[PDB]
Amino acid sequence: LRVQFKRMSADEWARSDVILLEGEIGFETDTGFAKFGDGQNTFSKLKYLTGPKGPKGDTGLQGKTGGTGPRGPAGKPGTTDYDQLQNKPDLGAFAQKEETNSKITKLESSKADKSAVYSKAESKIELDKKLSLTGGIVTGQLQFKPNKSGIKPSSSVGGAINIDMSKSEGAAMVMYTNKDTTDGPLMILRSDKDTFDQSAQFVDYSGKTNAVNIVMRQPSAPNFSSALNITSANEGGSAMQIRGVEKALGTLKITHENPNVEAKYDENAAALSIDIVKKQKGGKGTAAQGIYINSTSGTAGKMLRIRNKNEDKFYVGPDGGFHSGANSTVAGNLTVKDPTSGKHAATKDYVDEKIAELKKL
Amino acid sequence: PLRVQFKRMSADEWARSDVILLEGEIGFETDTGFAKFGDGQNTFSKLKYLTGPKGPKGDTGLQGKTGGTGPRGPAGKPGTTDYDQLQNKPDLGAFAQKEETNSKITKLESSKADKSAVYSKAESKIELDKKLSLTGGIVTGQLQFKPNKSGIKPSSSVGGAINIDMSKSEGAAMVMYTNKDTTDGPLMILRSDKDTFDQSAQFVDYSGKTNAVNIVMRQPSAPNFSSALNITSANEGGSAMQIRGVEKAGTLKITHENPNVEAKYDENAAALSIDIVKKQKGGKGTAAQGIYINSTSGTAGKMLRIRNKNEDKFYVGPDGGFHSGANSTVAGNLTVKDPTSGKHAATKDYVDEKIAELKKL
Amino acid sequence: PLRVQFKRMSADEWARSDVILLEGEIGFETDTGFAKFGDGQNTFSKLKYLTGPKGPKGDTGLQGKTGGTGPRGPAGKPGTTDYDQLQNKPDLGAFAQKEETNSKITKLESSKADKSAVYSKAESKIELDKKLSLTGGIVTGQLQFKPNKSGIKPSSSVGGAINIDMSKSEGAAMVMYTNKDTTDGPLMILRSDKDTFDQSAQFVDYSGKTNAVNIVMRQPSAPNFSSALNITSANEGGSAMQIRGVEKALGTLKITHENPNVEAKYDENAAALSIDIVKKQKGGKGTAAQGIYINSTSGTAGKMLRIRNKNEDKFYVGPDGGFHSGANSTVAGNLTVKDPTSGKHAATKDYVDEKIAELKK
Ligand SMILES: CC(=O)N[C@@H]1[C@@H](O[C@@H]2O[C@H](C(=O)O)[C@@H](O[C@@H]3O[C@H](CO)[C@@H](O)[C@H](O[C@@H]4O[C@H](C(=O)O)[C@@H](O[C@@H]5O[C@H](CO)[C@@H](O)[C@H](O[C@@H]6O[C@H](C(=O)O)[C@@H](O[C@@H]7O[C@H](CO)[C@@H](O)[C@H](O[C@@H]8OC(C(=O)O)=C[C@H](O)[C@H]8O)[C@H]7NC(C)=O)[C@H](O)[C@H]6O)[C@H]5NC(C)=O)[C@H](O)[C@H]4O)[C@H]3NC(C)=O)[C@H](O)[C@H]2O)[C@H](O)[C@@H](CO)O[C@H]1O
Ligand SMILES: CC(=O)N[C@@H]1[C@@H](O[C@@H]2O[C@H](C(=O)O)[C@@H](O[C@@H]3O[C@H](CO)[C@@H](O)[C@H](O[C@@H]4O[C@H](C(=O)O)[C@@H](O[C@@H]5O[C@H](CO)[C@@H](O)[C@H](O[C@@H]6O[C@H](C(=O)O)[C@@H](O[C@@H]7O[C@H](CO)[C@@H](O)[C@H](O[C@@H]8OC(C(=O)O)=C[C@H](O)[C@H]8O)[C@H]7NC(C)=O)[C@H](O)[C@H]6O)[C@H]5NC(C)=O)[C@H](O)[C@H]4O)[C@H]3NC(C)=O)[C@H](O)[C@H]2O)[C@H](O)[C@@H](CO)O[C@H]1O
Ligand SMILES: CC(=O)N[C@@H]1[C@@H](O[C@@H]2O[C@H](C(=O)O)[C@@H](O[C@@H]3O[C@H](CO)[C@@H](O)[C@H](O[C@@H]4O[C@H](C(=O)O)[C@@H](O[C@@H]5O[C@H](CO)[C@@H](O)[C@H](O[C@@H]6O[C@H](C(=O)O)[C@@H](O[C@@H]7O[C@H](CO)[C@@H](O)[C@H](O[C@@H]8OC(C(=O)O)=C[C@H](O)[C@H]8O)[C@H]7NC(C)=O)[C@H](O)[C@H]6O)[C@H]5NC(C)=O)[C@H](O)[C@H]4O)[C@H]3NC(C)=O)[C@H](O)[C@H]2O)[C@H](O)[C@@H](CO)O[C@H]1O
Ligand SMILES: CC(=O)N[C@@H]1[C@@H](O[C@@H]2O[C@H](C(=O)O)[C@@H](O[C@@H]3O[C@H](CO)[C@@H](O)[C@H](O[C@@H]4OC(C(=O)O)=C[C@H](O)[C@H]4O)[C@H]3NC(C)=O)[C@H](O)[C@H]2O)[C@H](O)[C@@H](CO)O[C@H]1O
Ligand SMILES: CC(=O)N[C@@H]1[C@@H](O[C@@H]2O[C@H](C(=O)O)[C@@H](O[C@@H]3O[C@H](CO)[C@@H](O)[C@H](O[C@@H]4OC(C(=O)O)=C[C@H](O)[C@H]4O)[C@H]3NC(C)=O)[C@H](O)[C@H]2O)[C@H](O)[C@@H](CO)O[C@H]1O
Repeated sequence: LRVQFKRMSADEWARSDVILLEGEIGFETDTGFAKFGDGQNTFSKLKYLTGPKGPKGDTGLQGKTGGTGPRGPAGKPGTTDYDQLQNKPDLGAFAQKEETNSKITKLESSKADKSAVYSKAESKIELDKKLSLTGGIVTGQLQFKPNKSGIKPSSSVGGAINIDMSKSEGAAMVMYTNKDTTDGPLMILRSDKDTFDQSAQFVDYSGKTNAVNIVMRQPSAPNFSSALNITSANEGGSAMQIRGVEKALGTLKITHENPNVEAKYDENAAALSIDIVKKQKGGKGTAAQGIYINSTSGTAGKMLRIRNKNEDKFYVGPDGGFHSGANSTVAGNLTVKDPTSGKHAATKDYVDEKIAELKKL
Repeated sequence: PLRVQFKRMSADEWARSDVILLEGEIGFETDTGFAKFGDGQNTFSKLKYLTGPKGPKGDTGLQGKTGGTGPRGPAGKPGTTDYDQLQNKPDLGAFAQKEETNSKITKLESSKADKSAVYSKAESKIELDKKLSLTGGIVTGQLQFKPNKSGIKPSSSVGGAINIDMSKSEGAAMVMYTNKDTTDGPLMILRSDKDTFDQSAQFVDYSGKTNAVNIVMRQPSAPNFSSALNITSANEGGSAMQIRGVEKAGTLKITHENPNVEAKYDENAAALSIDIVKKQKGGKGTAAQGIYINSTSGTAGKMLRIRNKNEDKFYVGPDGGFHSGANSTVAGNLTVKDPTSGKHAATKDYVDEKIAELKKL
Repeated sequence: PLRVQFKRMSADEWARSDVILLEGEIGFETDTGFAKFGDGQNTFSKLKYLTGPKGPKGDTGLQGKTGGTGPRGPAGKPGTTDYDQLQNKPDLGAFAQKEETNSKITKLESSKADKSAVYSKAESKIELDKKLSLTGGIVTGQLQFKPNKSGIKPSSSVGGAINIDMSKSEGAAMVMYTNKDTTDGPLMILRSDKDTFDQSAQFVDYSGKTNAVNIVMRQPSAPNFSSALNITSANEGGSAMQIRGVEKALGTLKITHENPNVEAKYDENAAALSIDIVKKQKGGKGTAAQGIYINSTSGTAGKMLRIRNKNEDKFYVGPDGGFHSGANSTVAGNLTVKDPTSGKHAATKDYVDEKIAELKK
């Protein structure tokens, strides 16, 4: 039972009014399409007989893997360290800065600049301008001006200057001059306040010869110059005092040596010369005396004894009675006592009485 | 022309219908127009539709995201590891060696004079000016002399612990001044303590044309008993003073000037005063003499020559015979010789040689 | 009421079957359940199926796996070879410069005072103490004075090669002491060698209240010929010594003789003043010098000589020249007198030849 269906060309159906029954199939001889029938509608307006639709296609494949990445950044640059090097130089053998500048700083502060020290020869040259205790030579004026320095007056250790020769031969001091002339003496002592209760020079001699000795030497031409000259203006005291304790010798010994051999050269020369004068100005005169002999305690010796070649020629005794030597003279009359023995001077009351007592008887 | 109709339902009515299509019989969906065939042993639900083919495969996927950037390579190795090959190597020559330098400094610390061990110029100076100079100075203390085996010569020209030589300089050798109202000692003092001392205390060897030594006491405000020179001796075997002279035409010249204008002020004054005394500490008496004139060689001049206004008034001659001037007196008797001249005193042996020679015849 | 089934084979058997479907006849596959229409002139194998339309395209695929991480970057650049850019560079600042130091050291050795060329503190002192100080000292050698153009003044107030001023200090100016048993010279010595020296050797300008110059010889163990003062002159034209005074009372020169012993007759040969006139020591034939010479160029009214003993007058010469004895005298000769005009006056011979021949009657 091979059944064929109602069929036309695909176009012939569209132009046809033939109505297929509800359930009757209609065919398109072109391409093979087909539809059913709606028993009251033309072929154009009725459903075809297709299937639903196929299922969903498979999901696509998986994409190609991504490209490999880019090269990372370059490494950081190298570093060079001192300590890890080889042949490092030894720094120890180098002088530290601070320690050195400190050593030098202490040196400039602790050491003696040349300009602040005397050299050996500089020290010497300035020393030789100074007196030494082993000797020296002073050319200038050496003044002494003590002041509350406790200078004691002892005649053994004191004095502003003290020379002690008890352990050394020689002299203490010499003052020598070879000058023809000058304008002043050598040594000078002076006190100006008349209340000064002390001496100018003091000599406490113990020894075996002349204590103080003054000598004038024989001059070329003689002239009036004395070896010692004393002068006083104190009217209440003698100009000079001499005391002695001689046993057999004179306390003051004056001697006159003849300058010439011929005996009569020194006929006007004396051993002791006295001259009494008046005031050298307003003076009216003088009643002064020449020689004053006395023995306030009383003597038995002769108050004056003139001699010549050790032979007596004139003397006065303690009684006051003199004894001449040769022929004398009196320019006057001599008052005597009555002659009581064959030699006694004859008065006049003797010559008369014995002239008249021969009253022839 | 047997028009065949087929089995047909609505799309829903098929699912709930029990109609079993025969093996090959067609079934219709009056809705969708879909259709299936038959299994003659199955409901419509279980008969497979007439689906279409499967759709095509989906597009291939995209492409993966690019990979991450790579990692940083390792850091570079250091340059050189030997010191010698480095660049800009420092010049070590410009650095001071340690030992060589500390030795240089040490030689200085040993060769130079610390300040604390040397007097400065000003430190030395202050001690220099405290010492005596040869150009002058001012001594405030006591300058003692104590020579000992120092070769002090005794020469009167160069010796002495002090020697002053003014042969090339005007002025005085030494001056000793005091303006004090009072003190407890003199100025200059000479003293010898060993009574065996065989030398002088002071020696003056003067050669010149004026007074060698000159002593003057000046006029005091109020007079008193003070002498310009005072001599004292306790050596019983020698004179207290010695004077020798060679005067051609007086050896010792004594002069008394009247202190006042009035002629009789000095009425009790003498030029030379003598006194003979006993021992002051138990003396019984004295047999000493006053004045002793002599001429061991023999003189022709007068042993005593008194004058007044240069007019002779009394003199003793070398013969021993005096010669008065005016009227005298004898409180006693004068023994004389028999008168062998027209003048001459009368004895008694010549008054009575004539008083008897006139017998009566 | 007939039900039509269609022509059907297995799905494979159709492809290998020669059956030709009629135009519109449907053919069935007993397998898959598919079916096709007819071509009226085609085998089943070459006939379009009766399916629905094509399914839709599948979903796009997923995204590929992300790419791998990149490769490690290149190595870093190498380290540096310059000293300045090194790491852990040593600090050179702490090192002393060579030249700056060698310059510092050189300047020091030239600017500072080597030890061997300067006296130490102790050497300067040891050499200082050998020099005299102005506050005191002990001179052991000879201190010479040799002034020359030194402006040495001669003033008796400030001048002199040495000048001592004690106006501000108690005590003595100068002391010369000796304790030696014997020596070869005196202490102080003054000497002028040119006999033209027109000035004095020593000068004492004293103002005060006691003895100006004071000389003392002390009692020796054994007495001997030693004088406290000794004058000697060789000038035939000038006195050896000069004394001037202005005394109101007392003698200008006071001589006193004290007996050394208690026995009254111990000093029987001793005098106060001793005079001796002698010749020249080298050939004198004699001398005509005088002993004592009193005169008063101004004229005196007092007595030229007044001898006393126990303060009672015993002999005196007056200004007239008339003496006055005390007791009995003697004349080894004849005494020329005047004719007696009074009863006591001595009688001559022409007075005893007179009153005799007046008895020639
Ligand atoms: C013509 C006529 O007839 N006219 C009549 C008139 O007669 C005349 O009258 C004159 C008149 O007016 O006076 C008269 O002149 C005096 O004659 C006498 C004769 O006896 C003279 O002696 C006197 O001269 C001197 O004058 C002075 C003076 O004026 O001041 C007296 O004073 C003395 O001055 C000196 C100067 O400064 C002093 O130094 C001195 O002091 C003493 O020093 C001693 C000393 O050496 O240090 C002391 O003693 C101890 O000494 C021993 C010595 O060995 C030492 O060892 C001690 O030291 C110790 O010892 C030692 C040691 O040895 O190793 C170690 C220890 O460590 C040490 O400490 C000494 N002591 C100490 C301190 O330690 C002593 O204490 C001091 O005092 C001072 N005094 C003395 C005593 O010397 C002198 O004394 C005196 O001699 C004449 N004066 C004057 C003014 O002229 C004539 O002689 C007459 O003919 C009639 O008088 C009048 C009426 O009466 O009428 C007229 O008409
Ligand atoms: C009243 C009465 O009639 N009473 C009677 C009594 O009479 C009295 O009795 C007295 C008595 O007791 O004797 C009598 O005599 C005098 O008495 C007193 C004292 O006693 C004096 O008036 C006198 O004595 C004088 O003084 C002293 C003294 O006595 O103390 C004598 O001694 C002298 O002392 C000084 C000090 O020490 C000595 O220095 C001196 O020696 C000399 O020194 C010189 C010196 O400068 O040091 C020396 O000259 C240098 O020599 C050398 C050597 O070569 C040369 O080289 C130098 O030259 C220089 O050389 C060089 C060189 O070498 O590089 C470089 C230069 O270019 C160059 O210049 C010389 N220097 C020069 C030239 O510048 C010299 O050699 C030394 O000798 C010492 N003298 C001596 C001799 O040792 C004095 O000599 C003496 O004058 C007594 N005499 C006299 C005439 O007055 C009284 O006259 C009477 O009143 C009766 O006696 C008794 C009897 O019973 O009875 C009574 O009644
Ligand atoms: C046997 C017989 O009968 N004989 C006869 C025989 O005799 C002759 O006659 C005499 C006799 O018969 O006895 C005797 O001869 C003389 O007798 C006198 C007796 O007095 C003797 O003095 C004399 O010796 C002479 O003495 C004088 C003297 O008087 O001093 C000496 O002269 C002086 O010499 C020294 C050495 O050169 C000098 O130092 C001195 O110069 C003066 O010194 C003054 C002073 O005082 O210091 C100074 O004045 C100062 O000046 C200044 C400036 O104005 C002031 O600043 C100072 O003032 C002070 O200033 C201050 C201050 O500045 O802040 C503070 C104060 O407030 C203030 O005051 C002044 N003054 C002071 C205090 O500083 C200055 O330096 C000078 O002016 C000098 N001048 C003086 C003082 O005059 C002589 O050197 C000395 O010779 C006897 N002569 C001799 C040679 O020995 C003899 O026996 C015989 O000559 C007959 O010849 C014969 C004939 O036939 O017959 C016989 O019978
Ligand atoms: C008339 C008469 O005087 N008699 C005759 C005598 O004349 C005097 O003799 C004495 C004499 O030689 O005995 C002498 O005296 C000295 O004469 C001078 C001048 O008159 C006189 O200056 C003397 O004193 C001196 O004075 C001075 C001075 O500078 O002033 C220094 C002397 O140191 C000092 O002595 C005086 N007296 C002395 C002490 O000598 C002199 O001859 C006459 O005055 C005469 O010489 C003889 C003849 O042979 O005959 C007598 O009749
Ligand atoms: C014109 C005349 O001569 N007058 C008669 C007078 O003669 C004088 O007598 C006095 C006297 O005895 O006092 C004598 O005095 C001596 O000389 C002077 C001054 O008097 C003086 O040296 C002495 O007097 C005393 O000396 C002393 C001492 O201790 O020695 C201390 C006193 O300072 C002082 O008062 C004295 N003698 C001595 C030792 O120096 C004087 O020389 C006589 O000329 C006479 O005494 C009377 C009668 O009795 O008559 C007058 O007309």
